[PDB]
Amino acid sequence: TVLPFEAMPRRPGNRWLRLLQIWREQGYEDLHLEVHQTFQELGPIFRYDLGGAGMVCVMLPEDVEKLQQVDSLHPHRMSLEPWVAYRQHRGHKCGVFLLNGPEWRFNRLRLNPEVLSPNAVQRFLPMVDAVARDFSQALKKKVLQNARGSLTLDVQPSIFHYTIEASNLALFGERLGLVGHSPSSASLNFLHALEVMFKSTVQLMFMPRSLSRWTSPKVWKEHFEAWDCIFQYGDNCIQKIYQELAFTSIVAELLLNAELSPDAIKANSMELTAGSVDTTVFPLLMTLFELARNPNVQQALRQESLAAAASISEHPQKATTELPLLRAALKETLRLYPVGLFLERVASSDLVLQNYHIPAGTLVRVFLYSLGRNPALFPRPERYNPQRWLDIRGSGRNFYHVPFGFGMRQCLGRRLAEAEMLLLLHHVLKHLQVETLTQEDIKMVYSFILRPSMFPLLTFRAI
Ligand code: HEM
Ligand SMILES: N#Cc1ccc([C@@H]2CCCc3cncn32)cc1
Repeated sequence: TVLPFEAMPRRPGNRWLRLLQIWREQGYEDLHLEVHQTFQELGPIFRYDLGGAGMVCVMLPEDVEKLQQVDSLHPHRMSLEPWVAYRQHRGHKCGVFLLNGPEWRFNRLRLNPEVLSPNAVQRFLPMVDAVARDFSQALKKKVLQNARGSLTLDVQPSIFHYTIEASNLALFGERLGLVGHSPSSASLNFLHALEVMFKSTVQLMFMPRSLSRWTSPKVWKEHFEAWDCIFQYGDNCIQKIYQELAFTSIVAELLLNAELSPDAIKANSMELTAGSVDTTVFPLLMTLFELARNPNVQQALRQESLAAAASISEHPQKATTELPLLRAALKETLRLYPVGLFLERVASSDLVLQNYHIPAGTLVRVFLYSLGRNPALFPRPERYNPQRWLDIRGSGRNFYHVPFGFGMRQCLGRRLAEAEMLLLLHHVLKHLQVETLTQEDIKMVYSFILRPSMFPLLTFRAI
């Protein structure tokens, strides 16, 4: 009863013209919408032919489960060519984000204890809480410096600085000063290189290195120069940490472990640094936006955080356990606005998705934008209702929330990202109320990650 792979519904359109249409623009900003529309038309599975190959698109938790069942010991995710190109050119190692096969697993097993283990989280969470406190106090100060105790501003830069500040402190044990009003020029240079590296990544990742090296030599120059600044900052930090180990951070533990070479430690530390760029910031912004649009949800989160403020202050780690509604609020935000638009696996072995045979080597992509909007799973999917997550009780409900991926290749920074998001929202919601003038949905664009095209100004008010 299993249908052949070739009988799978195909998305209409010309696979070759569409690829040229992508190169015409160095982007595919409406990917989430165009895929979402196709699901509505053809069902929960279809093939998207693009150029010489394509992708099988799915959106159901049961498909995620079947994908994790055929996860080999080395789950295969396509490497990001422009990033790999820089490593080979300069002679750097590739980290877990870019690696595949045995070398990935070798690196992964020697990183999990220092990045994901409960002991690791116990270590750096008080560090993140400190940075979150600085942000909230600085913001609360600006609000009260105002005439009416109310401030309207663009919070994306400051929140983005927070995520970089907190992550860099956990990774290298150094404060960049980005939450302060006057950071050093070195810190600003580093931050600019990160932004340029991400920008140039989008410009290059949609065509082969063979071609893009002709059509855009200056983009590659910007990309490698940005990476040079990043790896230069990483070399300095790792060297400094190493010297001081002969007389507290994630890299220090990795150096003490001595399981990975200094080059491998650096490679993974740069991909962890890159991992906090244009990721954690956006769920934070979209949560604030939705809390401004749903005052009752915001007030419920404030009562929760105010009730647990004392214990959290004594033990910051309690923010990850004693704030269940805030955790649900993050699930609801990521349900509607997943950072990673899709999860990607190259089928290591044959499998069956939606009664269709999937040959080994097929590129399968789970589109979370469509997964989270399935009404049969999230009734009234357009509604921002964090309470739904305390009530879900399906047998396979652990696959309803996979914004960080699944299996052994799941986001290595998940615990760090969750800590950063929870601690910031907790400390902000304690003393401040967020409001928005516009109540309409804002547009998202797919540019490597899913982000708002133009996040609006928000108004903060003291209680
Ligand atoms: C809301 C925030 C974030 C989301 C939604 C997110 C999402 C993801 C997803 C979907 C993957 C692919 C997992 C898979 O293929 O199964 C991934 C991988 C990864 N993420 Fe994140 N990420 C976030 C933040 C971060 C942060 C802050 C860091 C580092 C400080 C980070 C580091 C990594 C790394 C190193 C990998 C590669 C893991 C591997 O391939 O073994 N991420 N992330
Ligand atoms: N598949 C996939 C996939 C898509 C985007 C991302 C993003 C972007 C690159 C670095 C990063 C760290 N954490 C999340 N990300 C990660 C994975």
